[PDB]
Amino acid sequence: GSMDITRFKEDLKAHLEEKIIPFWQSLKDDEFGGYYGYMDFNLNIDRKAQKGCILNSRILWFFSACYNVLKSEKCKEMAFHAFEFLKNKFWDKEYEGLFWSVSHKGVPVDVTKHVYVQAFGIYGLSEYYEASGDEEALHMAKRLFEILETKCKRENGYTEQFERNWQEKENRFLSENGVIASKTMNTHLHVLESYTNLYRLLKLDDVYEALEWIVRLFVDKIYKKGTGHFKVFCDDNWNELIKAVSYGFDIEASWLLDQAAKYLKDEKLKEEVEKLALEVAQITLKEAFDGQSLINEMIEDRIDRSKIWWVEAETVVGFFNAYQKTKEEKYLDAAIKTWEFIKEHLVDRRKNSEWLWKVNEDLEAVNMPIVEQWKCPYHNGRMCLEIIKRV
Ligand SMILES: O=C[C@@H](O)[C@@H](O)[C@H](O)[C@H](O)CO
Ligand SMILES: OC[C@H]1O[C@@H](O)[C@@H](O)[C@@H](O)[C@@H]1O
Repeated sequence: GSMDITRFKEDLKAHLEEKIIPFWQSLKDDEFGGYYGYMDFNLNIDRKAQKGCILNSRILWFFSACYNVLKSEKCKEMAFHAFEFLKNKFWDKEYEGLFWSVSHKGVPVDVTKHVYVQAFGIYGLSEYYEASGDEEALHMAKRLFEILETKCKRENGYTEQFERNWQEKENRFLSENGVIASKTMNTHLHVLESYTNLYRLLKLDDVYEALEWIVRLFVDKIYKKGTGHFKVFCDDNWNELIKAVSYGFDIEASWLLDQAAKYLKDEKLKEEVEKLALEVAQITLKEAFDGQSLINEMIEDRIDRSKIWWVEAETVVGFFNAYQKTKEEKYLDAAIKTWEFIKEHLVDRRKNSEWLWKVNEDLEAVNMPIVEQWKCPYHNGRMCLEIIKRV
């Protein structure tokens, strides 16, 4: 820590409190429950938009973590509102687990069960349990864990997509050329993340074993040894469908794996994981940090130098984490300058807005929604919360 790091945290706390929190408070749907599901680039909310379960759970996580860190009573009420919509509309009373999507009124639109959705449910419900003490939220998280472990897990990871009644299906995520990816970095990273939070709160043996198991899967199958990159979209045997590098996923997995490593009881694996996380952060700085911000991805030989909101948020956390473990100032410098880029190019200058989805290579804003099933307060809100907690 120093004077720059302290002012850094203060700046992120003010941004979260004066920009992020009140923006997402304005998305609260008091007519039907939950949160409005879409806001276009011109800041027009579509109150009738379908509501994604992942978005609701990320909002639940965000407001819960805000209460847990800042003790804001309004944030706890905002989390309650999202918990109520999860409980009443996304949770399947008959077969259990969480639907994929519902209408703005809460009518089930896509009742299939995806591990990606269940994991985010565990993440938000456990966070909300810490904030509220609600035993029903704790029950749902535990049941989601047992379902994942007893119905969805396989020898080499999770089957990712299921019918409503948990009969397995082929996956819904597709490679760039339309081949089904039976194994995705996406799903398994958020299983890891949700299990870390669950174990941190519960400290249960069964949960520890599943956490260690998923950490090992990342070390043994998903990580591309010696490259600093993880596989993104795979067949059922963790063979890449395409040579693809997501620098955003790399740097996020870097600090998430580092985080889980703190709980590991096998000291060899723990040293392994901490070395992996730093190898990834080192490669990421060298290959994807342009001196200003992080580029997006490389698909085969095509580089996308767009600046995506969640990539830069995770870059700030990942590089700050790398700085904390090494004390090498190149990482701290990179994290702060990425924050300075976000402030100048991704924080919307129009009133009553939040963060732009992306700017292109030429730093031009691109027409993309401000709120969508995949654009949430989770990444950028967690960026602020992490720095607040770490400094
Ligand atoms: O398609 C993109 C998303 O499903 C995620 O892959 C992405 O990393 C962020 O989570 C955006 O929400
Ligand atoms: O690769 C296809 C296979 O991938 C698995 O993970 C499951 O989704 C199976 O239902 C499917 O047959």
